[PDB]
Amino acid sequence: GGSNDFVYSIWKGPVIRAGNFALHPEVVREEVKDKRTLIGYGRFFISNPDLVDRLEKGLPLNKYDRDTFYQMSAHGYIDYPTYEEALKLGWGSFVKDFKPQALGDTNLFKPIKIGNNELLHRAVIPPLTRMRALHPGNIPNRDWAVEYYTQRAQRPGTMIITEGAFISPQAGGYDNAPGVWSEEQMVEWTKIFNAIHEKKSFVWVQLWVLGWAAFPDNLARDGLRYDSASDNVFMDAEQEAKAKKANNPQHSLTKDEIKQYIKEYVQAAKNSIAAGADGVEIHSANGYLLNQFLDPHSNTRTDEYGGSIENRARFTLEVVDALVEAIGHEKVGLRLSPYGVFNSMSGGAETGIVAQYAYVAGELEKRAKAGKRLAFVHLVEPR
Ligand SMILES: Cc1cc2nc3c(=O)[nH]c(=O)nc-3n(C[C@H](O)[C@H](O)[C@H](O)COP(=O)(O)O)c2cc1C
Repeated sequence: GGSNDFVYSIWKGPVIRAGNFALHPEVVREEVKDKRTLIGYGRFFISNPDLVDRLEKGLPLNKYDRDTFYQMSAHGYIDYPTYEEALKLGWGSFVKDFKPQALGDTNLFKPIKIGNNELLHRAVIPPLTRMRALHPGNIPNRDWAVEYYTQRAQRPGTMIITEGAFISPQAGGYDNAPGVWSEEQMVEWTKIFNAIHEKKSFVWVQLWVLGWAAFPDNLARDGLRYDSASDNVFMDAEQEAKAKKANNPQHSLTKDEIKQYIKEYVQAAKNSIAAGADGVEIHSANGYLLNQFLDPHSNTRTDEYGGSIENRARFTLEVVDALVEAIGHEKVGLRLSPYGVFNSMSGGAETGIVAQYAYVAGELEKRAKAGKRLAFVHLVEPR
């Protein structure tokens, strides 16, 4: 329990903050007074393709339908209306008791350069897993994905971060999330990136590795390991049961296996940039594999990759450095969730949690002062 504000005392570059901001313009108005703060809006970008217009002008917001967040359907994906469309449908309904503020007069609508991209405003689409990829193959949805991203790219100069995308088969384990390792995948991503660019917006691929959050039975079917930092602490009882039934026990990664993941991160980043992406974001949050190394609950290792703040941060920072070298610091961002407890991370109950994340922020600032500043740090807010 606590605040992410500590990061601003350490890292001096752009910071994207996400969590419960759409219904709190009064909070946003204060936050964007800081000249390097951007705001990610998740659930309300799902439900409002023209969210940026509505934020600028202080318009009512479309309610979101959580039941279709992960359903294999166009409904709840590409059929939420723009405000003028909604008025034609007689919707004038919208979110209840919400008092909108026109935020057009604030830094939210001031231009900012992120990486190589000239953003025209600071409302960012954060990564949103929608589970509409095709199985087998983890292929971006050929029916609706281009339309979905095109709708949400509609305001010129919008930064879009894609839903988490698996860097390899071993990195995955959900059948209906997309990957970025194969040619059939990249054929569809190219179409998505083209459409976003045709709308004068920008796109960054979130690179995803599941670790203990993967489904051990899916991995077992595909001849893959069930991976984490350690082999003596498990995500939850269901996952423990699944691993036992699939005869696929959680496996503590060897140093060579870590190296192989780094190789796959580099290849996935290269694939993304080749297909037209503006950059990549490393998912080191929400209790996935990198987070499993950062967190002392999940990381009980006694080698170079656990047992101290520096050791726990080593995998995340190795991935950062490998990507910076491969594609350039201006095309790399990093996502963190210091207070998260999702997927059995520790959050603020771990007294050393701020130190762990302060260390990572400090190492990023150190690299920046030496000439290699990441495009951004993206923080999950405990809101
Ligand atoms: C349906 C859904 C899918 C999400 N998928 C991802 C994801 O793939 N990667 C990630 O880092 N965060 C993901 N998040 C977290 C969001 O990026 C973001 O932090 C959150 O939506 C912000 O809170 P808000 O919905 O109140 O704006 C997801 C959130 C939701 C609701």
